Amino acid sequence: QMPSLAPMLEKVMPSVVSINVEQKFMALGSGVIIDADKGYVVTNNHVVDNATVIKVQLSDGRKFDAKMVGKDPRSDIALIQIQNPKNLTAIKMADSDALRVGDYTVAIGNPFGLGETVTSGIVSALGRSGLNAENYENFIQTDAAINRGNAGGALVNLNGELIGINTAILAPDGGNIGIGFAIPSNMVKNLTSQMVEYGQVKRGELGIMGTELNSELAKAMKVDAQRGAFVSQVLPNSSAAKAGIKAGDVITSLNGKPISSFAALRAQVGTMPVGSKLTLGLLRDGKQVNVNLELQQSFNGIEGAEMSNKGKDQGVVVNNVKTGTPAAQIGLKKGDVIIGANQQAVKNIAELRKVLDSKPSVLALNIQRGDSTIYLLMQ
Amino acid sequence: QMPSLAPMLEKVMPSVVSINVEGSTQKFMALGSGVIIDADKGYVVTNNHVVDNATVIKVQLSDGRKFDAKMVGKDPRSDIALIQIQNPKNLTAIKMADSDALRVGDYTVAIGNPFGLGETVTSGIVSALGRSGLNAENYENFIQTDAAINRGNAGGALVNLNGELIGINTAILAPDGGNIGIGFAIPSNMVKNLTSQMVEYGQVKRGELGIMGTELNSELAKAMKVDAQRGAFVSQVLPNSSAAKAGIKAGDVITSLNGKPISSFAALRAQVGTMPVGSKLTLGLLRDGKQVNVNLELQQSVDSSSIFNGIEGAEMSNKGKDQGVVVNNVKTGTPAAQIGLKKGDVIIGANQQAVKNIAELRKVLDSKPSVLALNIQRGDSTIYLLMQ
Amino acid sequence: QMPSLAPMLEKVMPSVVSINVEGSTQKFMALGSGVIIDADKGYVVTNNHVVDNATVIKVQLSDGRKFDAKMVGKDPRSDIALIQIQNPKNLTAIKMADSDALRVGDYTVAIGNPFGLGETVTSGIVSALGRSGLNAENYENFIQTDAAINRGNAGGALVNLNGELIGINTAILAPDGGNIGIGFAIPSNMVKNLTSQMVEYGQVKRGELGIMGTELNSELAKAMKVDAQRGAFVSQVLPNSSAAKAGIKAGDVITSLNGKPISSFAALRAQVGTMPVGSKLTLGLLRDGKQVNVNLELQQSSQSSSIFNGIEGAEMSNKGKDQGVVVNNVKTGTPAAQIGLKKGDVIIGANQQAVKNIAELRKVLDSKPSVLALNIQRGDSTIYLLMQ
Amino acid sequence: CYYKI
Amino acid sequence: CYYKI
Amino acid sequence: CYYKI
Amino acid sequence: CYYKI
Amino acid sequence: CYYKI
Repeated sequence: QMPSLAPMLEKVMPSVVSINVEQKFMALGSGVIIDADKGYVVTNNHVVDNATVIKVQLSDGRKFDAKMVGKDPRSDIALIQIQNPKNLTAIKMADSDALRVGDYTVAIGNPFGLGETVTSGIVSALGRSGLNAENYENFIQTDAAINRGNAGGALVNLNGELIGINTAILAPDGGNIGIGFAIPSNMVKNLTSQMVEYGQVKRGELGIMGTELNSELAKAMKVDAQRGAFVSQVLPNSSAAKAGIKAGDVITSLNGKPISSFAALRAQVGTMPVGSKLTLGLLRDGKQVNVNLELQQSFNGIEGAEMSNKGKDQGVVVNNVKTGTPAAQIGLKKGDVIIGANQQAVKNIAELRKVLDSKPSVLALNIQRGDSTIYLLMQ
Repeated sequence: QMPSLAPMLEKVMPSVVSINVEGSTQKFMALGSGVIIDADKGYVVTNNHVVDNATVIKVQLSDGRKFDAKMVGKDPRSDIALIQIQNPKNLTAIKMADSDALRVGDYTVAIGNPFGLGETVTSGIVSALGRSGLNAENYENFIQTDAAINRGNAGGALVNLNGELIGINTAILAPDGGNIGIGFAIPSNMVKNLTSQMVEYGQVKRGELGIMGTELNSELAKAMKVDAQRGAFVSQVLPNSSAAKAGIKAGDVITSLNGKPISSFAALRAQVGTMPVGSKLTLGLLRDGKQVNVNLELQQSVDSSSIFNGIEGAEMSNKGKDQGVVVNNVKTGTPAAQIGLKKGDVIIGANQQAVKNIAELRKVLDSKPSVLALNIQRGDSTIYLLMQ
Repeated sequence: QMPSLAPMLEKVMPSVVSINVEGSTQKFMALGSGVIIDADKGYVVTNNHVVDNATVIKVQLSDGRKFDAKMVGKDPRSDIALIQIQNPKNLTAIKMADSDALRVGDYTVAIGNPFGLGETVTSGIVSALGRSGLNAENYENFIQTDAAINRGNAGGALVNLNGELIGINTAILAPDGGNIGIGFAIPSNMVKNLTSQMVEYGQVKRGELGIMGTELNSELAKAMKVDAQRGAFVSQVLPNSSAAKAGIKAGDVITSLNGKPISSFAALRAQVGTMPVGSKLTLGLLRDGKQVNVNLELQQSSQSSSIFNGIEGAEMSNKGKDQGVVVNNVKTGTPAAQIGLKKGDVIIGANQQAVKNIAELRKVLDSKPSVLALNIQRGDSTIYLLMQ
Repeated sequence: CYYKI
Repeated sequence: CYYKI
Repeated sequence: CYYKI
Repeated sequence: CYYKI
Repeated sequence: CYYKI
């Protein structure tokens, strides 16, 4: 009585696909089914970017036509949707925060377009980053065989639960040398569930700057931990400024789960939707500090000018004007009052909008600045 | 207490041998691995691309004993050869399990000799099955494994966790010549069927059923409104073939053989490309959404390069009852038409001796004369042709 | 509930460190890995080529704690170094296992810092034992594995499933510099014997047995009518040697070491080429086809960067009875001819302070002034040499 | 393309 | 290495 | 295409 | 064809 | 060639 992965795999392999996408080029990659009914397939962005035609081939051979749903190249995640799905098999996703270095992994993909290829390995390490200092990267590293074409494929645990999406290998020659990286499933969950609900990735920010924490900085700042996030500075009017996070603080944990590095921490919340409440574990002056937070974004404010109504149907008064804005090109200044536009009088932000809803090629605004009555022009 | 593979390998590694070959073409020497099939007789299967053009062949066991081995059979369409150890004394044979029981996910142990380092055991799993396309003319129903395999593993055994032979490691895909986790092995059932043919007759009785076809993709099954999205699609059946005798219509899809599902046409072609003439087998079909089962039996099946090696584009054969070698058709600019062989020529003789058939022709060919002088005839004319 | 290596790794992962070193030759930087042997003293074993020409050695743990490490002992003949962590504060060392009980097919786990990525864990199996020939003069008895090993794993750990160190990852056979599934690591017993010498002496007590030999191949086996196809072939024994006192005659074939069979003579040279002087051992011989055992006891053999740490090419020791620091033999173009040194030179003084031995010699190397004045002699001639 | 058997 | 989050 | 070990 | 990492 | 121990 021998062991084998075949039972687990014959349940999972129908859920991993191969993708064909077409200075004209032809490309090949892999994808994994997220929703059985809607035909959603997750895949790497560098596979279906600049795609005119997207053909998906299932495990049985059935070809399908797919089109784009969402994309986020900062994390190299893209979601496509099979058109007219018939009898599709979704995969079961696991929480990658339960992963541990040494757990056995199985990678599924289409290396060199050969067809679905299954490869085995272990969790080589976790939390790896740095291969593109501006990309959101929190890779699972694995010694499982992964080559050109395995991108967008499935990295699953021994129960078949999806733990990550194979993305890139470290290889001086373009062929696997036992170092493959996969985006953890939890980032795929937060990213794809946004591409469905919003179409793109609603990016939130906390308003803190920081650098990594080395064993050399731990000495100078009387800090105990040797790896984390060092709060250099917090922007005012930011969630952290509001939450009372001061400079020189050190972020040790996130929601209980400790942090491995700033670059991992940056990539985690880079995938969280705006408004995602969370809790952080700080460390200032040798005191353990917990803090709750709320992401934010980076009347009818149009093109960088905040405006509301003035008087009883007396038009729309501009309230602020950011310099170097579309508003600055138009010349409008804070305190300016609109009476009408395009020979139509404006009483409130509704009548303004119904001319903006009419979408004209040029916009002539009948404002009054100070004592004078002038016109402004747009578009 | 630890789990391991050592107790299985200690019974299996004496079975795998390292091979050394000396040849000439620019003289060459090659190294690889081999697998003892029969213990008493000394049959050692290896890759044909390992032992071709070999003048001297010495086989070294796991313990370092050297032996001398003689070629017995070769089959390059599937890349399996067979050699026989001289004076076999105290060898170990390998049990061969049914490769058709393999599934994607099973664990594999690769044994070979990379770079002459010695017997190297590596670990992997069945990555995929039924793979073909490396050399689209070859009979390849390869097993795919991420077991580490580099230059020299060829002819080495691929075994399950019980040490039973499940495939002979053949080739890898490497854009840099070093293993990147992709190895290919010929299933043990194809080796079992091709080794058993070289034991009886020394070469292969390449049997033909008599159906033409091509792969069944997902687009063709939509056009043919057939359920299955993979199998063998019968484009046509040849007349006077045993397959045609059995009741096979064109447009039918083949789905199983001996009950075993079919991964692809090129796999099915490779599976039966090994079985000897007359092998009875069962087939599962799908014509008009109906299942059809039928049993069958092989029938028997010529270039100038099938008589010369190097002279293509001139299809020839015998003529009448010992009336010379007739030239049936010749293509322009082919290695025969460059010397003067035209279509219809009746090869009458060569070097002052009569040529009545492909047999009497080969009596002086193998006598290897320096310059050759055919006495063919272009109809009523009597002409001569020269070579070398 | 899934099988995993994580429960074992979380015990052993702290024991493996990464090693960052800066030096010069032309300044450079490089990195490998190390393993904590004594968590109390701060002993980290690594490869000697990781720490060759090293001015500053920094060790970074699993958790990111930076430390400082000074050299202890080096042995480039077997590429084992040993360093001690400055300020050992709350470490955990790895326990070791007996490599002589290793079997081909046992599962292995490699831990190292490939490409400075941090502590990476990779799984594989024992591919083969007793591997050598990759540098004939070095004492190599390597273990082979298909576990992923690349630049930075050097000096890293190779453990079994119980978490016990069985080998130190040393080098790979990669045609392109990237792991193709073939890695070599120095066995544990070899590292234990070498490190345990470096703790006492900071050097390796190189003992010899006094035999000449070559590899027993199958061809020579027939020549001498010897049944064993591999082992050590005794060519001659030296007079006054323990091997002679043990009664070993030329033409005897060694087959076992303390019971443990021999994979090759090259493995045997490395095995006892590491056992400290005086280590009593037994041997399995084979003369006239009759098995013979014999008990033995290694004796002394009596033989600059060992002392200089960077300026090599010339071996040097003490001279006579309190006669200074003699120079045995020098290689050309090395840093030894960069200063004005030949064979036979005897360093008697330095900076107006005499030098009776290497302990009196390094007693001024400690002073580290801006300028060095070596008061050497060549023949009856007394000269000085200046550096830095 | 096509292939025979 | 002074990114923003 | 492929290589032949 | 050799590499000492 | 020959070796020494």
